[PDB]
Amino acid sequence: MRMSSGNIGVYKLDDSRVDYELARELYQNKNANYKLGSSFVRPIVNSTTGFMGVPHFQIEDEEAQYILDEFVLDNTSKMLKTHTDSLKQGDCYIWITREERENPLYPDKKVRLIYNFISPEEVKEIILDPTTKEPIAYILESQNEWTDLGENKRKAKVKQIITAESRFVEVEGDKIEGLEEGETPNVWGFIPIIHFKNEADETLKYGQSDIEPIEPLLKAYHDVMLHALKGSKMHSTPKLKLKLTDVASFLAHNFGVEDPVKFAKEGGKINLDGHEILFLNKDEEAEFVEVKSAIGDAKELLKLLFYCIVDVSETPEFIFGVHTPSALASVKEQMPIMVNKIRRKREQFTNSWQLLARMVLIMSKYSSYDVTIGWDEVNPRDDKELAETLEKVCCALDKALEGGFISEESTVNFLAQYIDTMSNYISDDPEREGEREKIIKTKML
Amino acid sequence: MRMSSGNIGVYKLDDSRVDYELARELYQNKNANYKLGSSFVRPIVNSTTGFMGVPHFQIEDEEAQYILDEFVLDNTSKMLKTHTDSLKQGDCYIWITREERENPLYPDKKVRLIYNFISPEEVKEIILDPTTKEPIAYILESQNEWTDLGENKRKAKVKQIITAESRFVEVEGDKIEGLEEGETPNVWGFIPIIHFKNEADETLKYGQSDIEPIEPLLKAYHDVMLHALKGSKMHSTPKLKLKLTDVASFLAHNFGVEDPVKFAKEGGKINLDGHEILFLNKDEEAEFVEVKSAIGDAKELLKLLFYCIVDVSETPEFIFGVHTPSALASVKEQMPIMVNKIRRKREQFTNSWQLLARMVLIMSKYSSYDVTIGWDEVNPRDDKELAETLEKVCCALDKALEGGFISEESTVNFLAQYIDTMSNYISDDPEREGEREKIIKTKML
Amino acid sequence: MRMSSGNIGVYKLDDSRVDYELARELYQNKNANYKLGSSFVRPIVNSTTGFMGVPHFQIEDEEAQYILDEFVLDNTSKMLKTHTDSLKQGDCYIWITREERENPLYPDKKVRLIYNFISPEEVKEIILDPTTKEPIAYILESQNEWTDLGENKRKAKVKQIITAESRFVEVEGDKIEGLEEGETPNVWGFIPIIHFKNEADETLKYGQSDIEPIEPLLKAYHDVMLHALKGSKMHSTPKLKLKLTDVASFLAHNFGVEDPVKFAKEGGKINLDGHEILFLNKDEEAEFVEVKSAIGDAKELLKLLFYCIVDVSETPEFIFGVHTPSALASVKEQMPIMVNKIRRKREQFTNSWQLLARMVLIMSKYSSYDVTIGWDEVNPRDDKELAETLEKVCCALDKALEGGFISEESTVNFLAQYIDTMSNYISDDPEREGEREKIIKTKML
Repeated sequence: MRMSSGNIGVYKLDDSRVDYELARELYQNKNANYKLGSSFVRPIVNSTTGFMGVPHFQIEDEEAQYILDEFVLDNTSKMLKTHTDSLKQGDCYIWITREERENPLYPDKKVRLIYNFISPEEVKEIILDPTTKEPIAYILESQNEWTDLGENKRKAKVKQIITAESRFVEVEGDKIEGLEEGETPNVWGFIPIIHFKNEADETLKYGQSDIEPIEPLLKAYHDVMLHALKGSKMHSTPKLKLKLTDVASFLAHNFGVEDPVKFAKEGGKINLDGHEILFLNKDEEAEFVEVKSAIGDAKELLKLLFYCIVDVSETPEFIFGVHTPSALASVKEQMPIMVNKIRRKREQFTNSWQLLARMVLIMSKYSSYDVTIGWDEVNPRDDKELAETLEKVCCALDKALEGGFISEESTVNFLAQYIDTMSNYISDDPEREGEREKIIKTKML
Repeated sequence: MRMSSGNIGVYKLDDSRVDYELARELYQNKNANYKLGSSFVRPIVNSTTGFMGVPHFQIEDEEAQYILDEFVLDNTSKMLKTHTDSLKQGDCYIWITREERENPLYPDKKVRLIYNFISPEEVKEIILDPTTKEPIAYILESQNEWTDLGENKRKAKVKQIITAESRFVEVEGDKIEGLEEGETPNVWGFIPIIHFKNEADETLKYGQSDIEPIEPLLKAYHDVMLHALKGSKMHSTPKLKLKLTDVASFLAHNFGVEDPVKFAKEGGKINLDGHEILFLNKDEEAEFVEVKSAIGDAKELLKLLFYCIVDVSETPEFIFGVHTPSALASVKEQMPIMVNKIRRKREQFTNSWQLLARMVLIMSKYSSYDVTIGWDEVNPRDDKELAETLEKVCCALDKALEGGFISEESTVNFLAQYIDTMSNYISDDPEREGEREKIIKTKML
Repeated sequence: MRMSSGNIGVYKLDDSRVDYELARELYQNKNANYKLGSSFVRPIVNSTTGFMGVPHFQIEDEEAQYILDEFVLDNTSKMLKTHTDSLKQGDCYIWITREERENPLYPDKKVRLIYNFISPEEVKEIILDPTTKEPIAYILESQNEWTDLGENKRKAKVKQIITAESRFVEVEGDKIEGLEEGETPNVWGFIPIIHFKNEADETLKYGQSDIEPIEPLLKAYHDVMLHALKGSKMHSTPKLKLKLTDVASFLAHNFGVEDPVKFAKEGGKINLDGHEILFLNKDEEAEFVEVKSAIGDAKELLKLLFYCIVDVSETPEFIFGVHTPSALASVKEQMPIMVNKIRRKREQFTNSWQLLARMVLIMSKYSSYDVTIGWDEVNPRDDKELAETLEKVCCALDKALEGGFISEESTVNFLAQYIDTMSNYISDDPEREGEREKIIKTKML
């Protein structure tokens, strides 16, 4: 809508959070007020997070790339889980810690970068630089209830403030050996936490869940379905009427209900085999009192709300093909819609992944610290087509030799693209196979 | 309609703003009066912004191209977010700032060009040169509420006037460490803010959201859906009538409702398991009071309004294919319509992107400062077809040699086009992969 | 939904377990309250676990690879069972033990690594290091009833505490010959148990079954189906009414029912052959009391709940194609959806499988201990296409020789990929055939 320019309030950065426990309940169909409605939450988030792969960290520096692919081999599953958490809760917080602890289970890995999650409820607040809006400190708070290695219970409410300069930790309860109370210095002058903000907005401090736009539609869908189910249970099965001359005599003779008022008050239930025959007097009657449709129109409302839901999430329509079996004829035809949605969604997190790559590189000199990110194929390109392009270009090359020597550069670039597209396996997340094949080839030589 | 030439008012540049809070509410389905109606807001904006990629800044100067692609690698996500904000709110303001601050997180990147957004509510007014209508100053006003690195709450209503000559900032509230009050000179004699005007018009000072044309249709759709839902809830389930001879005695015997009037006042509710059998006297009757259709005709109205909505947005119809599953047969057949829409939409912002490219080049000698903009493929070209064209031209060339040596120039031009279309990855936004491949090839040499 | 930042509770790691007995009951359709509803539990879990294969443990070291593939040959079935148990119960616990015991059944295999399952009910609790959340001890408790090699019955409630440094076991009941009570040292300083956490979450101590999101839908489906069946049995068959002038005389003449009241008390049942002819007086009437549809609308509700169930499980729709026979036209068209689901699901367990590979390597010097994991093809690649790509690359190579010698490295990489994809058999789980073929070739030489 339009309005006069001089009748607008002052900007303020909203800090309202997503109801994280409610979001996890809806993702698990646990909330009592969305049990029927929240069915659609799982397929939307799962399809969106599964189609978008994990970042393929690329950098020209050899050692930086080796560190990056080691880290990817360590934490690809956790990166995918980070995508899923950002999609579901709207904001997932990631913390990297350097561990020098020596245990027998890792004889060779003396130094390990632990990819640690932080639940969004743990972070009570984040302190931002007002001019840059960069987070300068994190307010973490958690009640660690745990049992001693014997049979003794331990409760410990730990709060800790992490800053770029130092980390401050205190505990209110039973002692925990792992945590050393008070300030401890930060080995680097940056905060080791990375904020993954889903659907980030310049007017919102935090992210926001993909369940939020669909949530009222889920509520309406749940209400319609529950009312429909109650109406069906009440009235779907037909109700037999008998216009008996004397109800009490009939009840006493047939069903042995000597005292019908007590039978009703007690809640007694007549038993019938189903095979019945009615011998009635001239005046009595027997009919079925039944409904054309107990539901009425609720299926049409549910279809409308389903269309609204799949529109709101802009989920491509083969995901919900049970409602519309026509969509199953060609998923490949609808693949561009998925590709578009994944294009839009990946850019939200690619900056955070760049920051994480830069941080892990810093925490382990290098000529560069800016990491470009590749991605998995949403709909794969045929290797046969790529090889056809390669052969066709190469045969096109070696003719009209006045072009220059850049033909070799372009050819090796296309060869690198082909090798990258062939090494990575499409139905396996990430590019663990590329690094593994490279390492095995290096060993065999 | 027609009108006589002498009965027209005088032109006045309208300055009404888009109701930005309402726009963000509709895009998130939050407004109470558009909950059901605003389901279509997300798919329209999301599809439109996703299909249109990010500008591909091209320029003949080597250093300018390097600076441009470095900045693209930095802020491609923010460029796409700028597109989304312009489509949603109708106007998103972009501010570039040069940060010399040294921090450990950027050891090699000492100097940074921060791509800072400004919420459209923050800019209270823009001062325009009346003869050129070029913005000569921005009136920025923002309430920055924040908390101390300890516990203290902080509130600060900072407003600042940015001009080509200098920047002025003053704060009414708690001190903010990053901001120096008073005038500060502008290192360059132009305003570092860029205005992205969605659907710009000669008679409008600001842009206008794509939600504005559809908004009344959203209101009508919401009203129809809500009234339909209420009618269904009231009357979809059938109502059982019992024409009893004595209602009070029946209630007392069956449901134990001694005082039925008080049972009505209290809101009591009879319980039925669903399996009921009716024993009635000769005179009494039982029937179901049922509706042919509680909705009536509202689905037809919803279809008409949906057609109006998709027509107004000129959205290609595979986006809303759940309503029309036949559209899913061939998205490729409808792709020219998306190509048309994106062709129309990109030109709105391409001049602003040219200005931004010029500005970032100026803020970091070059032989040229006019940057041309490429774009992502709306529907990609098949690389096999491009290779076929290349080989076919090459074999066509080297014969009938009277043409001249310009064949070599055309051949290298076609080779450059092929390298550009092959290096760029279709389902990854922007051209980060092209620059990354170029840099990796240069490093490998 | 939204909430203010200051009105959120404190994080607490929930420790609720999946009702494992109920989970196994639903998976076997045994629970009385889910008999009709739980029909969908088996196909979901079975399809999901069958499509995801078993990990293909890959590593550069020759000795490590030999140990890994020997163990795979030993326990591929148990690995698949681990996947199934994790999917069904939400958590299955795996314990590796080294058995030196000599028996005639294994003459050559003196040393064995027993892949021992632990039921999730046996582990009463797991002790976690609070700072790392790494499990530091397991509380195993199990009642072991057994009979003597003669006749005697033997009951024994054994519980045992496993830790990184040692194992403790005590038995309350009859002596078990195999178990030495008291502490026994741990040959390695890590806990030999591995936890497979299905659908792991940062806020949950344990995993969570795939039946949990669908379970209330199963309950509703069961209720609707059962009520429909009861209504049909009561009222599907028509009830013959006879408006006789004197019912008692009619019964006495026709059916010889002298005392109809006692005939009602006794539960007697008239017998009719079906071929009847009615001779009635002028005033008497005979009709059938028949329902239009005893089910009413319950099929529509069942369709809606089935759509909700398959949506919640995100199961590709060919699995339930009896409900939607159109889906059977092209399973290959829907295969990308299965590929997506398996891509998402494999990453949940791949880190645990990496840990297991590392552990078995440690329990039997090696240059590396980080094992990368391949996987079975969800939809296989056509070997003809792979051979076409190989030949096309090879013919493309050996031309334009300025590229370098890296073409040979890429060629042998592609040859290794082809050998891997050809040696492995698609419809046989795992890669036993690859190792068997390698060993047979080595023997033949």
